[PDB]
Amino acid sequence: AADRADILYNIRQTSRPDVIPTQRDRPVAVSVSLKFINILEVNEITNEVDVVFWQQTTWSDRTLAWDSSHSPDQVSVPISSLWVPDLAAYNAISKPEVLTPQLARVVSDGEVLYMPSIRQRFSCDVSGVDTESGATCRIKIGSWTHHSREISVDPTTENSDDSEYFSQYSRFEILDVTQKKNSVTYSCCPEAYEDVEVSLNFRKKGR
Amino acid sequence: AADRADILYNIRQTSRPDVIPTQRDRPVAVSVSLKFINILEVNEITNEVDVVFWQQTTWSDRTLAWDSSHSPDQVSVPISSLWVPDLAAYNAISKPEVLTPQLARVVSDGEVLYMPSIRQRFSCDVSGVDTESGATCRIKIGSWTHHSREISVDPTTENSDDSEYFSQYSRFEILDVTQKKNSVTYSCCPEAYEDVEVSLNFRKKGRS
Amino acid sequence: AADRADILYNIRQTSRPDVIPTQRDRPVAVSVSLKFINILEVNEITNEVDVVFWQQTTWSDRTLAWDSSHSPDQVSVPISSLWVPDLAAYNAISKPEVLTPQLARVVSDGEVLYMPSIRQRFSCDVSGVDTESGATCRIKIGSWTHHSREISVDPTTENSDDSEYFSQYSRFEILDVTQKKNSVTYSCCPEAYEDVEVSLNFRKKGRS
Amino acid sequence: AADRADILYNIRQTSRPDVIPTQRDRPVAVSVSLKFINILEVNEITNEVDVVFWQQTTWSDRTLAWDSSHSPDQVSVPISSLWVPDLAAYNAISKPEVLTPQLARVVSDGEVLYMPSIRQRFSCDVSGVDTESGATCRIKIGSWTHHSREISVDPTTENSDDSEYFSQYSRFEILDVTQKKNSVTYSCCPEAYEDVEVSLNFRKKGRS
Amino acid sequence: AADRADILYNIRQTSRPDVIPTQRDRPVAVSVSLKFINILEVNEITNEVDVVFWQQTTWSDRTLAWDSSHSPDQVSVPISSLWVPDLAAYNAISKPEVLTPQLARVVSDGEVLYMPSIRQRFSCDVSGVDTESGATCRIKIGSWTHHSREISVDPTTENSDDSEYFSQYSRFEILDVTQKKNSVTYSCCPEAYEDVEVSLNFRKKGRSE
Ligand SMILES: O=[N+]([O-])/N=C1\NCCN1Cc1ccc(Cl)nc1
Ligand SMILES: O=[N+]([O-])/N=C1\NCCN1Cc1ccc(Cl)nc1
Ligand SMILES: O=[N+]([O-])/N=C1\NCCN1Cc1ccc(Cl)nc1
Ligand SMILES: O=[N+]([O-])/N=C1\NCCN1Cc1ccc(Cl)nc1
Ligand SMILES: O=[N+]([O-])/N=C1\NCCN1Cc1ccc(Cl)nc1
Repeated sequence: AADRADILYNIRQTSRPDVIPTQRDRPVAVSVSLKFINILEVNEITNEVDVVFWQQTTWSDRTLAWDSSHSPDQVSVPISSLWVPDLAAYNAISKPEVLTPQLARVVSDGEVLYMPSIRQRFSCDVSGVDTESGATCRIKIGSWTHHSREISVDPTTENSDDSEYFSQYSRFEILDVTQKKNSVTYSCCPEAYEDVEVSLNFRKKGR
Repeated sequence: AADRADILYNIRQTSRPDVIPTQRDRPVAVSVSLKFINILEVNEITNEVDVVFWQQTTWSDRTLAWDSSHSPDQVSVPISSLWVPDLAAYNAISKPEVLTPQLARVVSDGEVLYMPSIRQRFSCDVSGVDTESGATCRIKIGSWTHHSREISVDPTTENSDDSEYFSQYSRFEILDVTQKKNSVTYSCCPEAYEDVEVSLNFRKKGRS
Repeated sequence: AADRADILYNIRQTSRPDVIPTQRDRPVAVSVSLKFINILEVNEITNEVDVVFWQQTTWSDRTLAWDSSHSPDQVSVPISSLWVPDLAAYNAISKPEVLTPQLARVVSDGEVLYMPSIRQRFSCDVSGVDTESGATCRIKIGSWTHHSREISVDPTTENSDDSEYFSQYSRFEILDVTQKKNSVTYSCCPEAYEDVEVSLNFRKKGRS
Repeated sequence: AADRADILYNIRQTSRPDVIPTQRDRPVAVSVSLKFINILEVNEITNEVDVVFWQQTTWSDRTLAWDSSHSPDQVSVPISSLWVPDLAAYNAISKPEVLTPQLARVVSDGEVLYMPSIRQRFSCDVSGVDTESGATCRIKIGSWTHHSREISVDPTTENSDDSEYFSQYSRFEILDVTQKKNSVTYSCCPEAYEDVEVSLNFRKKGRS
Repeated sequence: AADRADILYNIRQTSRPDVIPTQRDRPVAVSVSLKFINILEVNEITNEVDVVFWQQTTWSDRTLAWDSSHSPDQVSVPISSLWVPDLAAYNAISKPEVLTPQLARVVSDGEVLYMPSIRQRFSCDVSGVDTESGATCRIKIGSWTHHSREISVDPTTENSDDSEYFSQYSRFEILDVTQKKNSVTYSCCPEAYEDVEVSLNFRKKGRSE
């Protein structure tokens, strides 16, 4: 028998927040998916947008696993007691603002899920935002210090209303949201850094 | 039998701020209620409001209980010493700005109460704010990671004037406030998250 | 003869920043007095105002007293090492911006003083600020979690220059200040919470 | 011999950040000098200024001294590991914004230097900023909780250009800066607090 | 056996984040380079600019070195677990805002690399921003408390592209960027402080004639 006080106590005795949980030599698989909740500010001249989205993140950590046959197989743990992917938005022009409790969910099998709601300003193409076709703002999010051999980032291609949780009170509306995978190399070093290109096709409303 | 100093020592020895106090296997019953204090900024064009309010939060944590027959049955404790529910306004567009000292009240029977004054910005229906019927802006508050099996949220029952604490110097006024309970499920997972929907009907003040 | 180091060390070893220094079962008599130093942002439309003031607070904790016949009878101690009254401005719409070092003064007889300079925004009656009688903004401050039986606030009694330290460069001027005591209760609970109501009667200085 | 690691380690073990290094009974001698870097915002209507300046502070703490014959005679230390004068700008309307690494310099003789670049807003005379005479904003800096007997402040006795490190891109320019020594006293208590009055005579650079 | 955990563990036991890694007794060589990403607000009247850039910093700390013949030769460590140059922009009017996770890259040969994306506001010459030649904003970055005998800062002047990483959606375009090493002394004290003068020449896009 075991409770939540133990599941956490154990996570503390095993988790290494500062050490990436690289199973064997295989890189840590990190899935990234953004759920656009709102579009607060847009500047058709400076090409900047202020958005609110849930940055759904999922990865795995073996050392945190535990037998949940007689205890819960999931618990909410502060991200501070857990290693977290140093994901970053390459084209963000403001520090990320986390609007929610910074708590992740850990499953008895090492599965970890973190989904904070974030408000952030980005630098992207805002042209055509006031037309029927709308504009497309691409946001590149991927690890900042871990390359392909250490961390890998893949989106979540599937069926889902790109504006399922989008505020109906926004002055904008979402037309389409596609998230593809890609890599980023630099004119210095050979190693590339996997990322996810989230393409946001939105437009201003007009009755 | 003891003093406030002792009471505090035991709490810090038994309390587990990072572990939900799920008595048995049932969810923790958290009550939420919002006492609107002020309505500062409104924008019918962007549908954003800036509101000040007290977030009456109450729940139970039996592990904190102590003998109060001959000792104080109530003490003030830093929330950082107690487990606190991970509530979040769903339509909030700014993190909550706590205006008051982050102190909770704990009773001998383990009942906990925390009522901080908060100033937050929400995204909601502001249309009609300058009309006689006013606008109805709805705010949804509930746990962020704990579903219905772990935390249950319900509004506090207490029929009183909605603008009983509402500043008479605000540019707007409260026509009515109704706090209902609801559940939000996400297309992926069968877990439902309980929340409270506080609908604030307010308008701009006029004259004649 | 004890030095300032031995004095602090003794304070640190006996003071409990999270435990109210209650003697017996009598409330801790806290003194609150505001010294308005400046008045900046003002809006008669939104009924808000930016104000800078010294929140001269004082109370006692006899457990910290020491013999100063041949030693310093006062030291500057970091408020984080001491228990400080959890006071808040009920009608404030921004958290207090403490401009000065967060240091208190502990006196050999257990007396404690804390006088931080603060800039904060308030929602009060700003109407008439541009008239001869000016405007009258009232600020309510008091304990946020401790009720009358645990804490009691009483404004310092002494006729002082209401603008003794007020900035001459401010676009405004103070007509008069009245610090009256007051009590507040809620339609939920019996216990009351004492507070101080400071009435700042100020007006905009006329160039003619 | 002893490398930097040893010196820095020794300081961290003997530093008493909350106790004033008062040699004997004579107060701690603190020297302050403001080296203006820029004038960003100025409002003659509200008498406010936003400026950037290097607040050079100098004092001694013999306890930190060491033998630097065959070792480093100066090391950089975080001001958090050391005691620091609780200086305040009596007429500031915003808390100081330290823009530079909060590191100090500790010389082997126990001399401590702390020169942080700060941006802060003040409430002073701006009238004339647009004339050939220019405006004369006066800034009072001094200890906030230590009086003459515990802490003394004196401007660095020197004669250097008042615009040496002033930005050439600023819309304004400095006519002259005088750093006079002064003191303050409050109607209640006999103690006096030593300060420094920095008078900044500046004006807007005309279109020529 | 030595995985990432150990590499980090030992780094925490032999690393003093507040003690500058002065090998022998010579000064620490810090290489500073800026990679401009975007130019936001620009006020020609007040002469101020909001810029975004990656501050590529590189130096060596031997107390961190380790054998990498049969183990990882690189890891990511929080900058708080190690020593970092106290660089500062002398003409900054706002504290640096770090947008990206604050982690450094540590190689087994003691080599340390820190490249944070920073958003900072500066006071410089903005005149001519809306002209063909454009404006030239100079940003001075160097150590704040370590003089030339303790820290030497030299830019990594390598034949690269200046607007290589600059956002294409910015209202401005980079005409040229030059990073010249320099020193700053004061009419009070003998010590000289090394720095890097980064001159950014830019102008508004889409002008006429
Ligand atoms: O499954 N979901 O879509 N969940 C979800 N969307 C918004 C909030 N939320 C609950 C949740 C679930 C797990 C974690 Cl780590 N955080 C939050
Ligand atoms: O409405 N109330 O019941 N109480 C209340 N409103 C403002 C201050 N206050 C007292 C109080 C009591 C307990 C706690 Cl944890 N916080 C606040
Ligand atoms: O009015 N006073 O008596 N004192 C006073 N006003 C502003 C600063 N000051 C000195 C002081 C005295 C005591 C404490 Cl705890 N802090 C500061
Ligand atoms: O003497 N100075 O003017 N020094 C100086 N001006 C700008 C930077 N700098 C170096 C310095 C040296 C020592 C300390 Cl504690 N702080 C800063
Ligand atoms: O330009 N680069 O060489 N590298 C680079 N640009 C953006 C991210 N990145 C990789 C990186 C590598 C090492 C560190 Cl400490 N930070 C970042």
